[PDB]
Amino acid sequence: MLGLIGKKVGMTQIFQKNGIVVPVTVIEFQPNYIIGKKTVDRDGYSALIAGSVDLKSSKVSKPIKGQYKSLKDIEPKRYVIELKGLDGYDAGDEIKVDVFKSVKYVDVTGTTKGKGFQGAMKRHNFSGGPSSHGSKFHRHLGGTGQATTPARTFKGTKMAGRMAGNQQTIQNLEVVLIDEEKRALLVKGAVPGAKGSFVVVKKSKK
Amino acid sequence: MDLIRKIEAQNKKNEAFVFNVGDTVRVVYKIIEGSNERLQSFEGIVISFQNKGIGKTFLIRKISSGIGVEKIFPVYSPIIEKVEVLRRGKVRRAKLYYMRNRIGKAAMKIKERLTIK
Amino acid sequence: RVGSKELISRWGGKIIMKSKFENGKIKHYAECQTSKNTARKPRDLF
Amino acid sequence: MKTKLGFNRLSRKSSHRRALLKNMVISFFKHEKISSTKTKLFEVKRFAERLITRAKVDTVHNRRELSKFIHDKHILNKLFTKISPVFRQRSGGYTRMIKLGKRYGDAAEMAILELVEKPLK
Amino acid sequence: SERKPCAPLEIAIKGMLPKGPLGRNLFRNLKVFSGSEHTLKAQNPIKL
Amino acid sequence: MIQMQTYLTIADNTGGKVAQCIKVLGGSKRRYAKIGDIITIVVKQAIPNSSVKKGDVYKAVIVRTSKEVRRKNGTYVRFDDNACVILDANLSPRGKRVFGPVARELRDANFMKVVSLASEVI
Amino acid sequence: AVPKFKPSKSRSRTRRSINMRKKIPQFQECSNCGNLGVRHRICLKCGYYRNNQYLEIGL
RNA sequence: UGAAAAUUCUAAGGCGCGCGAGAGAAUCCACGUUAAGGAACUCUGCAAAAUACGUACGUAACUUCGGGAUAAGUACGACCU
RNA sequence: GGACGCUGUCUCAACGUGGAGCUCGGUGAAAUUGAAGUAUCGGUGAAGAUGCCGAUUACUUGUGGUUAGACGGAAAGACCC
RNA sequence: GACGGAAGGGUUUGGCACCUCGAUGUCGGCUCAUCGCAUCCUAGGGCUGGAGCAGGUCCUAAGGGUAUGGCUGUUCGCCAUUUAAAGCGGUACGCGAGCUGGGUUCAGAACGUCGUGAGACAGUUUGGUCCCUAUCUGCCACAAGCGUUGGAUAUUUGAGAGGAGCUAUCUUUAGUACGAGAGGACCGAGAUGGACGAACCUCUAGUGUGCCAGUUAUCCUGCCAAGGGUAAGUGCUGGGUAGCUACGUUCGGAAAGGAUAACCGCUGAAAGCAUCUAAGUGGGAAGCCUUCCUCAAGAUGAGAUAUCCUUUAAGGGUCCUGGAAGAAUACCAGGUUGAUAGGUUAGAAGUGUAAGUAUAGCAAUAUAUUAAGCUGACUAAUACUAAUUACCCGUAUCUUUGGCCA
Ligand SMILES: [Zn+2]
Repeated sequence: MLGLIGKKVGMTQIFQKNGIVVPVTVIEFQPNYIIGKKTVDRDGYSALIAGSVDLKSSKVSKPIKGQYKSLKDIEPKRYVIELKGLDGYDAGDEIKVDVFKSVKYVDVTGTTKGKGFQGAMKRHNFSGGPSSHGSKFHRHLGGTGQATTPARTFKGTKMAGRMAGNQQTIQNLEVVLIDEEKRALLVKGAVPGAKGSFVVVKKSKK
Repeated sequence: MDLIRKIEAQNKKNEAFVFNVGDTVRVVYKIIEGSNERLQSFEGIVISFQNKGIGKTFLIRKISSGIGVEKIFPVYSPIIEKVEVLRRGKVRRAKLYYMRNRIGKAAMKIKERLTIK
Repeated sequence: RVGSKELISRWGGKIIMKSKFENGKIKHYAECQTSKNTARKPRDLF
Repeated sequence: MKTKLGFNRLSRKSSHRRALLKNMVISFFKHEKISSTKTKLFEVKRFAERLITRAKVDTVHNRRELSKFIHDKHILNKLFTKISPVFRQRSGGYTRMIKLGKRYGDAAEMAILELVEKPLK
Repeated sequence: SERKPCAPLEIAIKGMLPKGPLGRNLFRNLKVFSGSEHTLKAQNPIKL
Repeated sequence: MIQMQTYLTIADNTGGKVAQCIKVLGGSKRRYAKIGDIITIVVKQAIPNSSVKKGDVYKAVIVRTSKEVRRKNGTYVRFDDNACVILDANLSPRGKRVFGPVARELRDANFMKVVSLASEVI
Repeated sequence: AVPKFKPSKSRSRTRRSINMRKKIPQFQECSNCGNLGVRHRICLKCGYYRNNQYLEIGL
């Protein structure tokens, strides 16, 4: 599956030729290199290891350094991922942004924004109690279980706790524009993560 | 520098017209109906400017058959054919929302600037 | 009426769609005469 | 989640925070060197460096602005005459806050704030 | 059986073994292979 | 954003002057109607001795809303009062003339005859 | 909202030992006097810090 | 200031509530603000919101002729000359 | 009970402010308390199981939340006899 | 399907008085659900006195959905608009150490009836405190210690687990099949919505007690001018970046494959026939398992692998400056070899024309100076200031066997 490690620059909008506005998210692609390969007869499966923006030479541990010993003029890469079942490339290669030039839809994977310790009403769209008529119940859970049967709280009951921070992959984002000179992709819609967080863009499954 | 702003500059293609809040303007723009376009017009007072960058918009208010109407136009939109400034006025706010409360003749008028001789 | 959209491919072909058969398994499936590309649902051909 | 970055709120409502900042800046300019809680001193220097850079150039209008914050006339004159003319060149960072340890009793984080270059005498 | 070829026999033996720490240890003492070959050639296992 | 209990100006010459929305059609929990939707109204005030009496229930189409709704080209149109037009059984305007302007989403919602009888389309 | 049975001394001991646990502050000997001072803090014994006087230590 | 001991500010005078300091998660409690709709919530216009003064205009049914009544409703209030 | 006006009462909630809550330092309780290296489900049973049978699940130990249970604590049931 | 017969369900009204009176808080409502299928709708069928359409009856099937208001404390019921459809039950007639007190079930008062009366009445009306800081178990989350057999740093296969499974309208096929006509398709596609879920701030919209302008009252800056505090927890108004939020934007609910329920078969018996089944061999659904998304080797069954280190090395932690992370945490970024933060410069921007001076007017005030002044939660630079010439943890034990090398 064709994929790339990009950085979510932000959002903007563009004007189609006839006047229709399209709200887009912009992704900037630092150069991506193929660092190694995984093979079915040696690792158990076939995948390509892909890496991106470099690290500072004072903060590269020697295991990471030795990972790149045999590669020529490829500094250590901070973001490393795997592309399963891909061919057409080998160690030392380098993937342009134009691999999406023939693609209509993409999928983007990133780390969603963190919202801290969040309550039930925000986390699960719980309604609350009334704010008047004598109510002493505003944004609490309400009841949680049943009385004596089962005499416990079922596993998976939704309560308060941390919100957000998980990975998530959003599907079928239309591809609006590709700009090779500035290494940018413009997709239509929202992309998980805060500004400057790093996403992975894959060719759409459908 | 910013890649967002560079993409915006690459996509402007349609420079902003010159006019200020409080002027009375007529905007002429394109409208599609299925497959056909027509030219439509809108006279009124500009009563706000707006957001940063290419998302900049402006608001025009007018009184039609006794009913108030407001329209929001994106400044850099390609559908905007022309903007022409019939009367140029002098205000002191940056947003003229109080005109929504003004009633009658006062509901539509702004004292103009008179350029010194 | 917003005019009845002519059921067209993205490659300029009509999508006539038909019914393959194979091994008890009856299949309705999409077809373009311009490009001969076979899929099932004309979603995939706009 | 936290919005309103740019403050520490100093654990007090807005008016009392503003009064706190004004008084501590006044004292800092008067004494050239003060000791206090690290958070309070941090905000104090954020505002003191701003005042110094505004007072780099001495004019009537600038003085009348600086009076809106410095209500001690003596120290306003001192700031415009004795302090800035030694930071006329420095591009920034006129002050220096250095930690001092946890204070006995309530274990606050004490620190010392002072000027990098002492003014004219 | 299709998803885990060794599962039926492992489950049955687990059921028939005693219960508790020693039963779990005994189940640790068992290796099940789907095919006709095993990797413990170093122990010269006695055939039965 | 017309919901239940909203008051509306009847913008045609049937006789009614104020209507009240009592249902938003086409949807189970549907809560808001926009320009070009059909609602069920009761008449709260009418011109005396007209063909429309106070307290009758009809279907009406929304022609002006006071909350702006996005269009494809980015423009928003926000009127100054909420107004509707009564319809007969065929989902066609019962009246013969329409007062004031209407919004052009009626074009897309296929109310061409309301659009034509309007004075200005914005 | 009240304890149902008195907890065992094991549980009480465990909780108490885990909670009432204070961590040592880091140290770094002063460049001037050789005292062990808290890292990143002015020396409390001589007043210097990175070879700069800041205090005037009294009695 | 005002009709006033109202409201607010302030002089003299008396005080800065006898655990504090960092961070501000959820949540509890007391408040501020709001698009469109305006009692559809709810046992109940509960609670809030809103009305409020001064000077003028204008005030029904009913009535024991006293009232109802500040009925309702409407206008004005800065500064300078 | 109804009408007018007005509104976050409601569709529908969000944001902000202040006192708690959170961390650290000092001071420092209460009711309750046979203990406890106290898991769940299906059954049985003074007839609603943390303690039994069978079976299943589970590295050890905390902190911040929420009360489903321990027929919770408080009041030798006020109702019945 | 008359008159009868045989059973289940344990929900209605009861029987019984077995648990409970040193207290098992009783009816509705709000919030939050979960489970059963005897299935309201969507799905797959059989038969009709099923022409089509619309049904009726019956079988399989619980994945999802199953409405808002007027009246009543009301469950229930009725009524008005809807929707493809507005299901039936269990769970202390779910849920008060979650909320509500309308009703029931205290002491007030009045009415109806009975009693000589005191009073009584599942007769009526009105008023009439809802306590408790969570010890354990359970659950929602984050860490500490430890193991995974040399010790660490990264990339991942995957058991297992969770989320996700909704539906209409309209235009074509087709006014064709069918039908006297009216009326009107099966099947298979396309486009537009509703409910619901997630991400996000480009637009729309709210907040914006940072900031700016206008303005009341009083005090202060000696005073004029120009400013500042106080009118709880913004004096009151008019705007507002960043962040946050939906009232916003975008996307998702597929398709396909394997085994199958009801149903329909093919080839053929037992039983020369017949028969879907007995040997075989098949089709077949919102159902099951893969597939989509998230978590996942504490899965002790503790995986695979690429590189570094070999008596304290590799590497990790503490400290400090901070974030896109956040309750303390942890992760992540950075630590003079550095733009991490602050300061400063500049910009995207808010306020919308400052102070001073000058002109005109008796003055109020206006104009010029002036897209001014001021504020710049963001962005891009800049070592000016602060992250120090730094302190603690941390590697093939041993036995047996096989293979290679000698
Ligand atoms: Zn020293």
